[PDB]
Amino acid sequence: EAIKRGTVIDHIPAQIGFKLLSLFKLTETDQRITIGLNLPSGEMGRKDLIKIENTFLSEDQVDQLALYAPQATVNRIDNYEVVGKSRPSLPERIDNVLVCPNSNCISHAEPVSSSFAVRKRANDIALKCKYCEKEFSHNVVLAN
Amino acid sequence: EAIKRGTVIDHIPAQIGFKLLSLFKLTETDQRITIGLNLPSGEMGRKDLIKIENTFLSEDQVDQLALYAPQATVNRIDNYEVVGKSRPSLPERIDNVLVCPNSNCISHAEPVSSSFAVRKRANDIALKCKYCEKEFSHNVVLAN
Amino acid sequence: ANPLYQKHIISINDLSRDDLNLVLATAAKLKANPQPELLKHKVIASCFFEASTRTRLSFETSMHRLGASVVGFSDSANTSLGKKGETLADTISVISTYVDAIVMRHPQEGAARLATEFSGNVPVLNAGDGSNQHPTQTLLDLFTIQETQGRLDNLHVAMVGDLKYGRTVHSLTQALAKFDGNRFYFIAPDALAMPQYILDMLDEKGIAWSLHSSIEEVMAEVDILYMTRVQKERLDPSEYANVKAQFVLRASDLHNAKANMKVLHPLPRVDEIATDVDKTPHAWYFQQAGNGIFARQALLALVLNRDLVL
Amino acid sequence: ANPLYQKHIISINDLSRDDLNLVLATAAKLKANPQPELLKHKVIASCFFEASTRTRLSFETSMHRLGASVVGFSDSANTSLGKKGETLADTISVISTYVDAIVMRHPQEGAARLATEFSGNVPVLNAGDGSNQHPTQTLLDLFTIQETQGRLDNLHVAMVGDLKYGRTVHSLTQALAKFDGNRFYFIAPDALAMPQYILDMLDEKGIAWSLHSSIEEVMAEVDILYMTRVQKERLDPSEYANVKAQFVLRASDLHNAKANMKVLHPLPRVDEIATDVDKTPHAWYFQQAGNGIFARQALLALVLNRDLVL
Amino acid sequence: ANPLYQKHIISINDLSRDDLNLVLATAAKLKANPQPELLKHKVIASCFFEASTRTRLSFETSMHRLGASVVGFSDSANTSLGKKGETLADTISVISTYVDAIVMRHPQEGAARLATEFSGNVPVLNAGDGSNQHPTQTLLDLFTIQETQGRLDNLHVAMVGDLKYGRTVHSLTQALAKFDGNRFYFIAPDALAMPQYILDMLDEKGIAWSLHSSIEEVMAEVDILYMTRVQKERLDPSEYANVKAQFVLRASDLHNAKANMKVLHPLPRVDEIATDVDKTPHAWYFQQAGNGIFARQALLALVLNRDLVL
Amino acid sequence: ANPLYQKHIISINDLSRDDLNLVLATAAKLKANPQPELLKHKVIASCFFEASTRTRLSFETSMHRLGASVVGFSDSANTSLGKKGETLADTISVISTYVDAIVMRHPQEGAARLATEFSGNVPVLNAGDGSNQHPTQTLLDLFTIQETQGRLDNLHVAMVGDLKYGRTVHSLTQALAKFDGNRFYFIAPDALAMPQYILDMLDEKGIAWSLHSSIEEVMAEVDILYMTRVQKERLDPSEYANVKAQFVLRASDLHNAKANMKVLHPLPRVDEIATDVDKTPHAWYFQQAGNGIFARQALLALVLNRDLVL
Ligand SMILES: Nc1ccn([C@@H]2O[C@H](COP(=O)(O)OP(=O)(O)OP(=O)(O)O)[C@@H](O)[C@H]2O)c(=O)n1
Ligand SMILES: Nc1ccn([C@@H]2O[C@H](COP(=O)(O)OP(=O)(O)OP(=O)(O)O)[C@@H](O)[C@H]2O)c(=O)n1
Ligand code: NA
Ligand SMILES: [Zn+2]
Ligand SMILES: [Zn+2]
Repeated sequence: EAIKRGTVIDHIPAQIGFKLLSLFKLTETDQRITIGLNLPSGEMGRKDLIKIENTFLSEDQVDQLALYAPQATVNRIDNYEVVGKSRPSLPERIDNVLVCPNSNCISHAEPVSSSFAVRKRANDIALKCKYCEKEFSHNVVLAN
Repeated sequence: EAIKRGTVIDHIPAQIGFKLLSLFKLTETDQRITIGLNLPSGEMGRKDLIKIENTFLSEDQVDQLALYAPQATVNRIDNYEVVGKSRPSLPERIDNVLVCPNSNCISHAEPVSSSFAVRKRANDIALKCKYCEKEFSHNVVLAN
Repeated sequence: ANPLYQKHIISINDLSRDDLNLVLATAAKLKANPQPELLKHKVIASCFFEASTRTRLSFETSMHRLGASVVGFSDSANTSLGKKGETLADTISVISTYVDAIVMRHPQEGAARLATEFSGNVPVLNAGDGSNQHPTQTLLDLFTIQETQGRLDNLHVAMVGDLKYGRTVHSLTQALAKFDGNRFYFIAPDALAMPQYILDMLDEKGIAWSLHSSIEEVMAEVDILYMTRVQKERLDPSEYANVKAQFVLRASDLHNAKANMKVLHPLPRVDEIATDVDKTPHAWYFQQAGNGIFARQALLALVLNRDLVL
Repeated sequence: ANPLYQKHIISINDLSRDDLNLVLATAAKLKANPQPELLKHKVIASCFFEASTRTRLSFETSMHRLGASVVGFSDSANTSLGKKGETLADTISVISTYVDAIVMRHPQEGAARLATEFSGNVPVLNAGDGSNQHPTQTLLDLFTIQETQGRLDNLHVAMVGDLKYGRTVHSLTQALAKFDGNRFYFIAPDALAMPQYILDMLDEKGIAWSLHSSIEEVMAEVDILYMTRVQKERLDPSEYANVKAQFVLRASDLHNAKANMKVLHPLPRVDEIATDVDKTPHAWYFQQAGNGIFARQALLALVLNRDLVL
Repeated sequence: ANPLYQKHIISINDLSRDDLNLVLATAAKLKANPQPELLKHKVIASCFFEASTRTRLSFETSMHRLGASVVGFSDSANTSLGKKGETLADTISVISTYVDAIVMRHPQEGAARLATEFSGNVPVLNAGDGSNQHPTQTLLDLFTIQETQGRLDNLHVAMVGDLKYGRTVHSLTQALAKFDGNRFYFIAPDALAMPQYILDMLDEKGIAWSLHSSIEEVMAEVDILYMTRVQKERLDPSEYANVKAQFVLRASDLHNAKANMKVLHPLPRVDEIATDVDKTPHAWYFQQAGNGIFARQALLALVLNRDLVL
Repeated sequence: ANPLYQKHIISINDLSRDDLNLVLATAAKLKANPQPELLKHKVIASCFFEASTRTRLSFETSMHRLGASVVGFSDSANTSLGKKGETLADTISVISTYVDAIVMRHPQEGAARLATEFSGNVPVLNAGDGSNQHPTQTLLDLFTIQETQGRLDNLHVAMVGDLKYGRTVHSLTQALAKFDGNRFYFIAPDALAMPQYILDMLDEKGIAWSLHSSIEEVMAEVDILYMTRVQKERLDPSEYANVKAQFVLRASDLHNAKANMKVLHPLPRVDEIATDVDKTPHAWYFQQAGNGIFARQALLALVLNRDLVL
């Protein structure tokens, strides 16, 4: 059913919805959440869908979806009306979620949150570790 | 909103629906999945609910829910109707998902799957590691 | 074949009363009439990842007393696991393609059980795994107790020392708790008392046990005074000193002991048994160690030799 | 006598194609029909000056499988060379007066060859010498490849990992380059490419070889996927991470592999071969290790037993 | 001629209520108004025979803040470990002819006291001696408690962790017991309970104390939650795991703490204090360590200057 | 309020052309006219978790030349190595409550940056962090280049050795790339070539660079011949030997060098710079290290004093 007021992430590629629920621990709320995985669609055949009642994401919390759901669509839906939709744009920093490939990086053994600088390079995205200063292709950082 | 054929796990205590999806990799299929978190139950206030079309569970797969969702109810649905329904029975063993609390246990550093023998007793379940043979309270094993 | 043929020997918990009797009966026959070539053409691995003098030496001597060859090591320092961090699994996966049986002692609990899942059809014998099992130690202990007392039931047995962490006493208690009428006396510092899970196990079976703060307090009725070393390092230097005298044995303490009572100790000892006890007729810890040969020998014969042949 | 009787086994370079065939043919016969007493009354030295689990254990097991005795050590720490700085020469000069053959692994290139000049008429077998040779490793590899593919010519062979420093891959390439029609695929990080001197050797013989940046890129036509461990420590932590995924193998990568293709690895492995490959029908690295027995056994029989006797 | 002039700072037992107050009062004055040239021309030995991060670094830093110089060592690579003997006695007898005061940490109980009998008139300050005393740690804990609570009387103080072996919890209890109406809450594993002699001492003085299962139990009424680590080594890896949860603090547990409640820990910590506590207003362990500077400065001034005109 | 006041000195990437010049300018003034009481009353931590001769000794010496005190360590025998955990985070959180600034060298990349998030307002200066940064080494190299060449623009700079892994050559190239018209000459073994990202960085800025076989090739046109060692460990003992001759400098090679050409080396060296070069007017490595004193003094003054009135 269509939610009242809250946010709804639409057009998530298949197998990314759950990943999103995990990486950003979005299910750690007392709010009614409805999730649809492997639902039929047109612009991508099959997609995932997340609905979180009475919750909203800053335009930065949305950009953080870029590396996982670049062609996704966030909706602000309020009072049963699609208030303001928004597309995920590449942020300039991604924290907490990523893991540094450099095994000798201090981030691994210490109680610190991970953090990378984002930079688009055509074909891939370069991620530079705040501690490291080493830069890796998002294909290496994500593809673990 | 009532799948043709599949399984429905009802009466999942709050904050357990995600765990179940995680620990048992329920979202790792092409089959359409429907999820409900913090939904109104009627008395228990809210409870999680999971639906998995074209997918059914053995009584052992269901028994594996005992520790997390004891009061849960697994519903077998074929041709829109809830043919059979069962409740999780305490399992004989629990493999893969639990982690042995003994840091000196060989299971940690080596490439083997966890495994504990289940024995109900004085107000709680005791889990015995297949390896170090140390027995712990389901509370301490589940605690991490 | 015999009930232990090709079976793994990992936990005292997996050995039935009949299994223990079978090993002892076999250990008695071989002790009486040797079989120097019983295991000729067999090559056994002796893999110790932790120090040992009696368990490794007796086991290897047993292999030879039976005609089998040996390959192995005393420490993991010069092995791939050790230098290029190879997994224990791969180590076994590989060694199991070489030998007919694997005897191993490892610092981590579960090690021997783990080997089992990677040794294919090659028997593994636990020579000690962390603070979990040490079955062959219990087998020689049982043999020793039965040889000197003539039976394994209706015995008065006292165990002294580090009862909280001692795996040999935990194992021996379980083993003896498979026979009938045995009553236990646990003498240990408050900080090192026999664990509750053992005490419950004894209750479910309606086995009588009691605690005592001194050896001298039970001397008069014990048939077996099983001594272990009070792991001093497990206590505060001064804490130990205050309760020490209650957990050490000397010749004078044996004044009112029963004629048939024997003092056992899995060894090594340190302080707990004074040397003036050595020449008393009660001292049986070295005979006990010597009994490791038979038993360790019986165990190997049962596991590697198909049909019985007592 | 047979062509290898009393010969030293030092470099793959000194073994003709007939010699390799001879060892494999012998390794096959012994594997089929054992000769437990073939080397009875022989005492062989097992001298390892560097860590080893498979090469030393299999070799010693081989000696016993043939009836021979063993003396030796796993490290030089407790030897005169080690404590009072004795020369390797004197060490051999002396040990050669004791045994009938010497198996040695040493950290320095040339060691085994050096032993040769001081062992009198005592055969020395190179169990590994620095970054130079490791012939017995190649012999078991060849046996393994022929056993699973049925031949040693006209094969498609891929080798992955530290090709620049790996002595086993350098040796295997030379060995296979003695047979005909073999074509190689070298998959290694740019920093760890197969050395030029090997590439030239392959050219002079008009042998086809090509470079590839990923395993998945050649999967479809290889008969042998020879994996070695990417010596990570030989690369910058981050350098490695970027090219890593191209040199590691997992079960999913075997989707389009040939039915007869086998994955080999001299071991130990670390990361390069995920454990989910273990139970696939392609996994042959443990069978490979097990084949060390036969071969190491065939080698000893040919060197120590006069006339043939296959 | 202040009370602590040229006095040894060895045991908390040697310090009176007045003594403690005199030190804390001075620590407050020096904090508010430093005297960087106070100990100019003075040279102080910093001898640590055991590891340390905060005790040595703060003491030495305290010496500099007062303008004094420093000589010493972090371990033994001197005449004591190198050239045998060189008893601690002779080591002190010699060093005391060089420096104006000796700060020492040693693994044996009684070391600092011993130094006292060979140091002539050179004051020695005990920075830790085995499982006995650690007076400067107590002085900084008190200053930290008095600073955040504005008093050392009528306090609700809970102590968590290894109360059996912790020398600092013993010393702090002793210390606070020199003040009135304080109430203690001991929360520890059964195997590491606050020792009975401490409890007698409290009874003897009519001071209230009680044993509790978890922190959650006493939370709502503590002014000072004194945490210490429970080294797993002092327990069975299994045993530990079963009671861990009730001796480790995390942010949420502070949900019902008094506004004034401050969490203290002598450090270092492992996991008994989750990092999510660091951000709470209750976290006061780093401030506590920062106070070591003032408590220790105060001590050096009182001991080295007969009349502090501040 | 100078640009670098209370600022962290972590990465060369965090330093601007102005920043670099400000530091070098101050280094010149302080060299000509010392200010020995400038940092009086300040106490600075010197924490080295990795070996060092020049970086630690000069930094600490620089602190004294400015009148500041020092506390720290040369390795771990503190709470971090001794009593486990004691994370680097908690180590800094504590030390930062003692000192006015932290100088640290650590084996992991990112360590210094991490210290920054737990040091409060205490400035941390990176004396080397794994294979990442080493900013004070670059600052002294620049001061040394600007001093002998009178500029940092339009220079012919050749870098020799391990350009692939050397963190100091990477940092210096980055640094000089913040100036105009400089021309680089990279001379290295194929296996240790200057990394591609450095080359992209140069292209992106329109800076000229080229690869050369030997020093002899570019000699006649370099203003600064920056040498570094080529650790043989990063190559095959054999491989090395074949290209050695073209990466090692000897007196004669300087036969056609410009009068102004200065030979630099961050040190230590092994053989890449023959001792017969020491006597030439071109040898400037010891002077370079001597400048660490002024560059580092400058840094401490700029960071610890808001307004240097010099
Ligand atoms: N009261 C509402 C209103 C809208 N939605 C959901 O929010 C999204 C709104 O999409 P819509 O406005 O209908 O535009 P579409 O035609 O679906 O195209 P697009 O995916 O670009 O939005 C859909 O997931 C819709 O189901 C909802 O859950 N509850
Ligand atoms: N085609 C169907 C059929 C049933 N259900 C779900 O099956 C569960 C149980 O439905 P049912 O047994 O028919 O009624 P209940 O009263 O919910 O049974 P119980 O009280 O045992 O939960 C509910 O979540 C219902 O939505 C579904 O999602 N799709
Ligand atoms: Na033999
Ligand atoms: Zn990093
Ligand atoms: Zn376990």
